[PDB]
Amino acid sequence: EEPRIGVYVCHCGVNIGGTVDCPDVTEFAKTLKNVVVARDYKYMCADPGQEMIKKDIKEHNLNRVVVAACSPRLHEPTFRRCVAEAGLNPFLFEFANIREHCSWVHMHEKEKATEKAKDLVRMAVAKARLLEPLEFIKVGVTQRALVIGGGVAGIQTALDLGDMGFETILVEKTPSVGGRMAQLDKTFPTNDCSICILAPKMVDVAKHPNVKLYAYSEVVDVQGYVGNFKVKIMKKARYIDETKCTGCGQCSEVCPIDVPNEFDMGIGMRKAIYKPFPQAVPAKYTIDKEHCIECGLCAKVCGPNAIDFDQEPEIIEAEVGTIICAIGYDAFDPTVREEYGYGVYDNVVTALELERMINASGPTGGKVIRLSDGQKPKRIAFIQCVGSRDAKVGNKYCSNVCCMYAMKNSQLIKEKSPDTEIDIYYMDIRAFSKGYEEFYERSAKQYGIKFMRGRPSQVIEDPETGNLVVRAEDTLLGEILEKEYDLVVLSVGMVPTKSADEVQKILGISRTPDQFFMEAHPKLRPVDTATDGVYLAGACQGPKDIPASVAQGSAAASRAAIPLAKGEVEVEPIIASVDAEICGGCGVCVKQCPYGAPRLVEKDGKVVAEVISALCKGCGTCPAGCPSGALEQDHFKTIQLFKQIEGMFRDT
Amino acid sequence: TFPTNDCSICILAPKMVDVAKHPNVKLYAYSEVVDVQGYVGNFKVKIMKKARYIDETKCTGCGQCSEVCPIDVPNEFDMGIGMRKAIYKPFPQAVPAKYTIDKEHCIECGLCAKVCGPNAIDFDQEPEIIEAEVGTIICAIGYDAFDPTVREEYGYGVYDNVVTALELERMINASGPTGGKVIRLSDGQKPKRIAFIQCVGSRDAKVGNKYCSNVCCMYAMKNSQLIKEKSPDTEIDIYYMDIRAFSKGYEEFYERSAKQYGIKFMRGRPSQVIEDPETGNLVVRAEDTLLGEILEKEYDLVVLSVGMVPTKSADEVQKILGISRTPDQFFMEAHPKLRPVDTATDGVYLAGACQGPKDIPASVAQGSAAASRA
Amino acid sequence: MKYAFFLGCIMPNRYAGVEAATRTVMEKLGVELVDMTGASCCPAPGVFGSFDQKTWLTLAARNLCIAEEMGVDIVTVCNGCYGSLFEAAHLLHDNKEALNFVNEKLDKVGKEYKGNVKVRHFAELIYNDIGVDKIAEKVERPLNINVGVHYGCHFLKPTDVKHLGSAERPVMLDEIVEATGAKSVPYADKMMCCGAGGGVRARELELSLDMTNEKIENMIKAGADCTVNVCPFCHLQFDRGQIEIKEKFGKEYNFPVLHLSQLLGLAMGMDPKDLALSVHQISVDPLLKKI
Amino acid sequence: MIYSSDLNKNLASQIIEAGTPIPGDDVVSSLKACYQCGTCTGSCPSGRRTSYRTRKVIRKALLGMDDVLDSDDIWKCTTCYTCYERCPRDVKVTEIIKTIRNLAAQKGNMAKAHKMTAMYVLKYGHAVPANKNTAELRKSIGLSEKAPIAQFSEKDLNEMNTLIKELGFDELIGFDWEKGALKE
Amino acid sequence: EWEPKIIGFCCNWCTYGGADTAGVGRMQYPPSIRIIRVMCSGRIEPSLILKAFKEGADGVFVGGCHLGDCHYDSGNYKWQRRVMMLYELLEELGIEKERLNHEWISASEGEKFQNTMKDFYNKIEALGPCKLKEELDK
Amino acid sequence: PNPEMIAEVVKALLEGKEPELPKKNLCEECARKKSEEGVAIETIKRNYEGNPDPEKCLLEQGYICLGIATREGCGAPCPSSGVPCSGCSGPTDAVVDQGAKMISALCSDFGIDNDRDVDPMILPKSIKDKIGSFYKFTLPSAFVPIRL
Ligand SMILES: Cc1cc2nc3c(=O)[nH]c(=O)nc-3n(C[C@H](O)[C@H](O)[C@H](O)COP(=O)(O)OP(=O)(O)OC[C@H]3O[C@@H](n4cnc5c(N)ncnc54)[C@H](O)[C@@H]3O)c2cc1C
Ligand SMILES: Cc1cc2nc3c(=O)[nH]c(=O)nc-3n(C[C@H](O)[C@H](O)[C@H](O)COP(=O)(O)OP(=O)(O)OC[C@H]3O[C@@H](n4cnc5c(N)ncnc54)[C@H](O)[C@@H]3O)c2cc1C
Ligand code: SF4
Ligand code: SF4
Ligand code: SF4
Ligand code: SF4
Ligand code: SF4
Ligand code: SF4
Ligand code: SF4
Ligand code: SF4
Ligand code: SF4
Ligand code: SF4
Ligand code: SF4
Ligand code: SF4
Ligand code: SF4
Ligand SMILES: O=S(=O)(O)CCS
Ligand code: FES
Ligand SMILES: [Fe+3]
Repeated sequence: EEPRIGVYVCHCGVNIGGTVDCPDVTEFAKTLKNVVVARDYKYMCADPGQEMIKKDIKEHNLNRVVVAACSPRLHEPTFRRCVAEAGLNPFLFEFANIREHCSWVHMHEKEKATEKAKDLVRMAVAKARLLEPLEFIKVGVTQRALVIGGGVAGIQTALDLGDMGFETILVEKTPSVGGRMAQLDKTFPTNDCSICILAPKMVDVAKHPNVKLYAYSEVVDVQGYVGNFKVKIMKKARYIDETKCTGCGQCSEVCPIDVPNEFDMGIGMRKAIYKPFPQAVPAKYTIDKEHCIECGLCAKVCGPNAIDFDQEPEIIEAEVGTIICAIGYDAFDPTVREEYGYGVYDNVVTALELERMINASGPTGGKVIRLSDGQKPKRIAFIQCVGSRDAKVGNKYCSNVCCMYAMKNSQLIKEKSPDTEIDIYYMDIRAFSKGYEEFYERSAKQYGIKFMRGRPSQVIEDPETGNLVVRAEDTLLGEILEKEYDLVVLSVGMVPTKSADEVQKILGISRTPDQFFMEAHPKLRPVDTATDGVYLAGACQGPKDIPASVAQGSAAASRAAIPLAKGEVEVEPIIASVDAEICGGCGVCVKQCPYGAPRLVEKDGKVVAEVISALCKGCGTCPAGCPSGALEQDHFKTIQLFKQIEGMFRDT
Repeated sequence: TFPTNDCSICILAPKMVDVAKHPNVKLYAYSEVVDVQGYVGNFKVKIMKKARYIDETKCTGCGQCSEVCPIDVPNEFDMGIGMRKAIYKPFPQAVPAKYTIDKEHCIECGLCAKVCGPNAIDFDQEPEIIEAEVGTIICAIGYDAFDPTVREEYGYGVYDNVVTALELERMINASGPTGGKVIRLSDGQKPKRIAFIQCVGSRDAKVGNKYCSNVCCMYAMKNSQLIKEKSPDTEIDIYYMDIRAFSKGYEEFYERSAKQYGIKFMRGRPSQVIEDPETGNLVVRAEDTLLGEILEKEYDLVVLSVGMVPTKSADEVQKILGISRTPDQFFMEAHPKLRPVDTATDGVYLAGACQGPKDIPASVAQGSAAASRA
Repeated sequence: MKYAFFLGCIMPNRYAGVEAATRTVMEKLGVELVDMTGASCCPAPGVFGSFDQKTWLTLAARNLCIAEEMGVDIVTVCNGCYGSLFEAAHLLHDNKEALNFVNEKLDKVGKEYKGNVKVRHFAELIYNDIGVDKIAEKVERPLNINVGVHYGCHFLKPTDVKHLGSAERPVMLDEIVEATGAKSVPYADKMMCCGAGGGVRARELELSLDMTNEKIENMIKAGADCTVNVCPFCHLQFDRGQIEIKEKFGKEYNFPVLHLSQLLGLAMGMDPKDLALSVHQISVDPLLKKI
Repeated sequence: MIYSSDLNKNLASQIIEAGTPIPGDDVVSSLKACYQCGTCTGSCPSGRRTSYRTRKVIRKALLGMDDVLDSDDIWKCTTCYTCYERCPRDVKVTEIIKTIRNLAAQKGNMAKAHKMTAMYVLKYGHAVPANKNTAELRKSIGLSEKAPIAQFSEKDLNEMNTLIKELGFDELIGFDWEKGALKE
Repeated sequence: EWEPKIIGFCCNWCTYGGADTAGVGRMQYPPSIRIIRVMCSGRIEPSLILKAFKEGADGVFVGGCHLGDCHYDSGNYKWQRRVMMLYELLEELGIEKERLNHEWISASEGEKFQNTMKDFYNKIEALGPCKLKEELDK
Repeated sequence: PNPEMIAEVVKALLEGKEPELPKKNLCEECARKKSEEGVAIETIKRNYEGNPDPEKCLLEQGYICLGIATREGCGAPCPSSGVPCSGCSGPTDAVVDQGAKMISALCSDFGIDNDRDVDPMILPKSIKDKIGSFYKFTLPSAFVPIRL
């Protein structure tokens, strides 16, 4: 069939038209072979612009459509649906970018920008001629979800999916669910205990009939695609029989080895046989073989005889349709900002360490005390933006919660000890959500918390008393302050969790400049990823608070429930396929695919390569590496790309 | 839309198109819920399909009957800057694409009917009451921009060159009343110097709004970049207390506004705005708190970064659904952390700005969260 | 090791003993110091960088060309010259617009900078290329005294281009002075400025002396017997500045001042007469009695 | 009271143009990234004994206060680079101060001692030239009586003079070649 | 009187987005380049670059994700091995190595893309036109 | 061309039929055993280096064999005789530039078992005559058929 092309040059009001001479590009498009219709319009994506294409496809019997406008990353689906509504296959549509790639970057070179637009149109027309009609691959959806991370965000996703009636698997790396919320004493702006909201949810998710909780477990492998994922979960050995364990803790009172409690940020001491925190779920114990001396003293007091040192980790193979990543975050390590002396001075602590100190079930019994002498501080200084809004540490983002938790912990210290003097050293107070500004007003008006606008230059310790001096300019007075404190609290920012690299490779997802996980689109798909069937929820997607992490958990459940509810999903046909008549089975393609789609097989008594269509993601690496030309990626065939290259210099 | 500066309608329009032709979604535009009875899983709702007084099916959406209409109504879509007729279309990319007659300002002269070919115009059209049974309800009625007339020292409604940020959005918008040109309302000239005044109607006990409107720091910086892109010679100063660029790519957007676009920031909430009656230029009186000196800089246009308030119909919807409000006057969620999109009324949920001031991704995430919960 | 020895101004024309001390110390360490004939002022960034940046870089590149024509790299014992020539070389290598502007000016005098010159500070050269172990091997007279080490500012900063490690908690000079048998005593605000830099000594003398006085006080409180620097500018400020502090504020310390080269020379059995300690404004005799 | 008429709106851009291409457009344009945190002021050794506030100098530049070029404060910076090392917004503070001083010098705000220093380099090629006592000292120490520097090389002195005239540095400091001295 | 003809090959996930970012931020750069879109840089092979030079390209640019950040996990590692061989093959054919430029640019790196376009344009402008097409047309 | 192919083409034209050439690459006709896991190259050797195994694919052994980028029909007498294919029959109908495609394939499989860590400079450094290795019989038909 001979190509009948319709070329549409968008003006985008004046965004394109103001730099590129669109009428002249339209005249030039008409001189190209196979171009039957060429028109220029103010807004091609608008109703009149879309109806103009549909009417021409019918009235001029077009079999190809070229739109010279903005980016396919913005309107490729839009124009695909538009042409499909007129009966034209969506893979016979080609987009030429003359806005972001031309009019917006060559504003002072109008003549050259117009000639560039003509070449970009000729390149689009060149590829268009050889485009072919393609059909989407329909695949089934396994009615089961997987949630990675058992924090407030992950728990919310699993509870919502479970409540909807979908089988869900919740994998938690540590022995207990709850996450960082469990480490906090209170939570802003209601000043409720973190337990108030979290514990009931932890209890609910642990006994939910549609949620299978795998605590102290990790996802070690994920294979497949949307609706057809094959996952491997490694159930780490706790060395205790969970079904026989009571969780009384008679064992902990006999263990003679002391290990620093990771839950208390090293500020607390736990035993080899431990329970993360008193409200932990599952209420079971765990033996750390890295520090266990295997004396067997805990086994003598254990009544049900659950302790078993011969326990081996179990690999559980599970099939899921959608995956939700809710692995959270880690607190920034402030050792790098050496002027503040963290890791050098005993009385310089992080805010997460203060949470453990203030917490009633913490290592200090809920008492804020100096680590140098065990005394309670009379003067405390909070230093904001530690590890955030700072190019020197490579973190040029706002960690979102540090203004609010500093004010919250200050209110909590004032409640326990009103005589305490508290100063907060800040740049901007970010109390941006519901009841936050009011919480900020309350901190100053009711609790007498003081605010000093000035980012401290350095902290100096008195080696003799352990007291610290904060050097900072009070920018609102234009004077340098050198106030002394008994304790300095660094309001550390958020960073991706240490395991984020492992999870990224397993799920095949991307990261944004802040190093957190990349959402499909900031505005319209905040919990989806560009990888179909993989979603995000909580702090692992970016620094945010509990209300936002809970809402994201619910948002992810809804989005991950769409493919499950549908029971069938479509996959892009821009995949690789082997021409059996040309392939002599050289085997070069096999190892190039990271998903193992291309496979060697026997057909008609001889060896030939064959691609498992569902496994192809459409990168185009194996067809580029095929030495016989038998392997080709539909929509990015070598002949198609060759014509596109020719199109820059000449027609056809 | 910040922080990507993507065309708002160019990215929202596809979703408007999708929802209008979705096989499982029945769209009742130009309609209002007038009654809700029952309880969770057994709600009996009454929807009033308002009469456009134009035949829906025979309506082409060309717009030739408006030219003859003699009544000029201020266009709500253009925030009062523009003038529309009694017979109209909200915006060029509207979904569904059809015209409407506003009987609150219609004089029934019949001049539009003489020009109309299809004779779609029918004043005897009657609103239809649709009875529907639903199991769950999601309230997503949004918000309204704060009216800054109350803060009289700023002179909004008195001075011609004092505008709100939502009015500026329309002036900047290509499909707006000025054709995408930022111009002074006193003489139609482009302003060479612009001042943005933050927290107007927010973080203010005098107007009864002691909350942060959440999006004003970001939209002021965004619109300042859009003006610099259109006219780099323009001088732009932002009068603030705290720059709240708290989410992903926001702090970077703030850094970029200053470093790349040369947008200036003045830490100090202005005391008042004084107009020069001879030129229409405005003087902003404010203390530069970072210098401890009083500034009295002159500008060609003053933009008030107005906060968010509940929408005008919120009272009607509250009574119909039987839901509560929080101190900020927005709708009350069951719990700020245990249930951000649920209400204490079973089967009734919230989503978007009607629950509290927030940006697009937060509203979109709440929309998805409400779908899951409902 | 062969290096074009950049002298500067203060060392070769005022504190000449620092030159003599460097010449023998570097010879003992196996470094061939070749004369950089016709080398002028770096020029001093304090006045030239502050007066006209174009002039500072053009004149700095002119000096770099001298060493480039010799086909060898540069070495210096002055933080001011190090900072000036090093930042000039970096800027010419990283910025082509700056290189074009400077070469267009140097073409008038038949010169052209090609970017083959590396500027080195003798302290970091001794630390990274020779080794601190070689200092101890050449020690003839161990100097068992307490030293108030003054790194200066243009030695390690700016760290983004210098790449000599930490500027907040360095060990480089402390390990070099401790190799002579001395002890680097820790004092308050160890990394602070002497006050002489950026043309402050010449324009705001009292301001510069206030900062030097604080450094001297902190060193004396720490138990220091003397102060060591790697900058004839810091040297002048600490030495001549003590006379000014006595004439203006009335405070007398008589704190001996030494340039690392002179400290290494004493340690390597050099005759105090060849180090020109007599030309110092403050007597080094109390220190000579302790060693 | 500060009015629009007392401010020079292009001061920031003017400081950037004076820094292009030396020390660089990207280096001096960093003054626009300043978010007035005060870390530079708190780190300043000079600020601890004077009215000099590093942050206010950057503020005065961004706001357009003309007096910053006439002020004595910009000349109190010792160029210790501590603010440069600690700035969380990557502001090349020390380089911006030096570039502002260039505009100050063009306006005529140069100390006599700094100009005398600039004259010695133009006349003798050195900021601190050799005298009769230098020759005597170097002799007794065992060094060459006259160092191998530009001072004793007419070829190198004439090379510098050609560059200085081309750069316009002689006109900046106000040096008269015929009289062999500075004017004013 | 002459302007370089530069052809570009950019991956849809990172460099294509990086080029769009430069456009959204109105980051101006020379108009010599014409970009071709591929899904991954792994799609790029010697045949596409050599074909561009045959057609008259004065310079060829290729953009992909950062090493380790490929949307398709490792497509850019195969392209990296192919381009190193191609650089030396071009030199054997009398084509300056500098006429080929490959960079790793993300979707958020608009400023980097702008400077890469400026630097590559300046590099090719200085080299002058590639006389291959002229020699072949004789 | 083999004598039979010449007769087949001429005979088809005498009858009036359109002549048809074989379409696959040489590995089809080559009797050497291939790894089912796929092709993986550890090092690159020149034809005189080492002693080649007579059963295993020469490309997997580290020799530059053009068989993967060459049209079948010859009967693969070169690999059968103990030497790699030199690509004398030219490329298949789906490949324009044989050398470019051979280079693409070779680079892709070189160190594929250690893909992320293999040094991309070993291969270009190991081949001192690239044009002679990949364009022996097809340089004039290549995209860049001359040395400037
Ligand atoms: C000092 C401090 C105080 C704060 N105070 C408040 C406050 O008062 N109010 C408020 O709203 N917010 C506060 N925040 C923010 C709050 O902590 C977060 O909003 C919240 O914890 C985010 O929940 P999350 O589930 O997304 O992440 P997380 O709480 O970090 O949960 C992640 C979970 O995933 C698990 N996980 C990690 N890796 C893996 C893996 N590979 N496989 C399986 N599971 C894994 C983790 O063990 C963890 O249980 C504070 C933060 C800090 C640092
Ligand atoms: C000047 C300005 C600039 C901004 N810039 C940005 C930006 O750059 N980026 C960004 O992310 N956010 C920005 N925002 C915030 C953004 O506007 C909101 O996030 C967004 O509109 C929230 O959408 P919504 O659906 O919740 O409410 P809305 O957008 O207000 O929509 C509510 C809908 O409900 C309808 N409705 C109202 N009452 C009833 C009723 N009784 N019955 C039926 N329907 C009803 C309304 O007609 C309306 O269509 C800005 C806000 C302002 C004021
Ligand atoms: S198609 Fe693209 S360029 Fe044209 S109006 Fe729409 S967004 Fe603007
Ligand atoms: S292991 Fe035994 S002793 Fe320890 S808590 Fe479990 S049941 Fe009690
Ligand atoms: S056997 Fe292990 S867990 Fe039990 S008491 Fe001994 S060290 Fe502790
Ligand atoms: S939330 Fe507050 S303390 Fe935290 S990074 Fe942002 S401004 Fe700094
Ligand atoms: S690389 Fe090409 S010829 Fe070789 S097995 Fe794969 S499809 Fe067949
Ligand atoms: S084109 Fe990419 S994803 Fe598809 S089969 Fe080949 S290597 Fe695998
Ligand atoms: S009412 Fe009539 S004239 Fe107006 S848009 Fe509808 S069809 Fe057109
Ligand atoms: S009848 Fe109503 S809508 Fe029509 S022209 Fe008259 S006033 Fe306008
Ligand atoms: S977001 Fe910014 S402008 Fe808006 S109320 Fe809060 S602080 Fe004020
Ligand atoms: S440290 Fe940097 S951002 Fe902070 S005030 Fe000083 S120059 Fe500005
Ligand atoms: S460089 Fe200048 S302004 Fe900065 S800290 Fe040092 S003396 Fe102060
Ligand atoms: S030796 Fe050559 S022709 Fe034979 S299988 Fe190996 S690559 Fe193919
Ligand atoms: S070089 Fe020629 S004859 Fe030898 S195997 Fe290859 S194609 Fe056949
Ligand atoms: O005054 S200068 O900064 O040039 C030298 C001090 S090291
Ligand atoms: S997708 Fe960008 S290189 Fe693979
Ligand atoms: Fe659009």
